[PDB]
Amino acid sequence: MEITSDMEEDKDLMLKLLDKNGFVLKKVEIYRSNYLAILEKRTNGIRNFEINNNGNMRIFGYKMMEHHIQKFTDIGMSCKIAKNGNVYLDIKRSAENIEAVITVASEL
Repeated sequence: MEITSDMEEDKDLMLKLLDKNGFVLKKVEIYRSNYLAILEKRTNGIRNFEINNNGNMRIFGYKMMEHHIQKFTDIGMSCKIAKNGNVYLDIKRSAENIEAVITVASEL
């Protein structure tokens, strides 16, 4: 795996905020050099929060509510809804964005 120091720092912040807001994690994986925080208790369609080596923080979900998606795009996240209903929300990694993203996910 090729995990950078920035990724570790970003993942640490992500985990800190996920714990703060009561998101229960089954585990965190390092897969294809990406960090995946896998939710044990899926909420509002969200399956995992990710810190990817491509520079983005991503939310992987399934059949999320449109008005929920709107709150994420409202803070700068890009969104792609697949034919199967899977939703991919992306935004560039930064302390500010990680904080903003988790805050929104917590107020859903």
